Amino acid sequence: STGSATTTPIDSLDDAYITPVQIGTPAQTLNLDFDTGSSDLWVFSSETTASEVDGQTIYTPSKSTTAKLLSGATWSISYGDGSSSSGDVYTDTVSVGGLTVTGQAVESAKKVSSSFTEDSTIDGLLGLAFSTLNTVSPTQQKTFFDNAKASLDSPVFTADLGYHAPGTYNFGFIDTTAYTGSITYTAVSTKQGFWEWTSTGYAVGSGTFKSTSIDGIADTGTTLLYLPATVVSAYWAQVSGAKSSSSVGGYVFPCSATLPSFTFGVGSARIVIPGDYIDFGPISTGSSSCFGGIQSSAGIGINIFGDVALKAAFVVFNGATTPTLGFASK
Repeated sequence: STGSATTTPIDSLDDAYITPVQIGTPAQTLNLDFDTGSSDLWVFSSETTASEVDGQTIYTPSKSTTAKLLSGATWSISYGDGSSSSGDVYTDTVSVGGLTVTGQAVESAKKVSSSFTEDSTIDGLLGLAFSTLNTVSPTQQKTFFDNAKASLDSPVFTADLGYHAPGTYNFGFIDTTAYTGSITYTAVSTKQGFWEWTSTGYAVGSGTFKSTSIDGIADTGTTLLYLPATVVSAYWAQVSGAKSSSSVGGYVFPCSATLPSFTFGVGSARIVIPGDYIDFGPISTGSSSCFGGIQSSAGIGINIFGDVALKAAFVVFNGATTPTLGFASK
């Protein structure tokens, strides 16, 4: 089997991407944030504290003839940005872009933190990291990908995120019309539960490539590109007026600037992030100070190849017995 679903930016800045997901019988369609940095499929629901729901579409398990309470199961998750959610668990039928999993753990939110409430466009998350990170207790649950794996034509999914435009998540096949040149594959460590790999280095604009190992994760659920402070300083030094602002919480730059590109290495290959991808607009409405799309990972404890990086490539998440990552230009 295969599946193919369009993923759409939630706003003009590509702050995140939502993908429609069918849950239950008859189908209830919710727009979920596909997150290769976590491993829980959770949704706003009829159980979510009413004051914490503000415009989201909810899953109502009592209206699904295929929903079953997973007795005794609870979940609770905290994300890198400090957001969180928790609740109980159902199993139900879940379909993505024509690909159907029966008995998928659907984690029903009883509580969500303010950042989730305040984002009316995201109805929940669909985790695509390794199932070892799944938070369901006392019986850990499998991701949608993990559950679908055996049935897929090939045990892979691909992320093709757009810049200021829709893109595609495919399951079970590689669309050879979706990228240019060849796909370069690189090793993955699953030891932290992430799609963790090592970039071979970087360049700033038309500058010479610096060969240096950068360990990090491929994370579709993170907006920006988070890299070591040395690398990030080297980038923003090429932007007149750019500075790191403690008060804003990162590098800012004059909105009148033309940003240079940023290249990262995948083995011997090179992915080029155009300068415009690194512009996340005024820090506050009407400001002439703009927020940068490349930020320091210092104090995160890991480097994160988030959407800013991933949207510059066609990315293969290879879930073979030894997982790997593939990157192509597009």
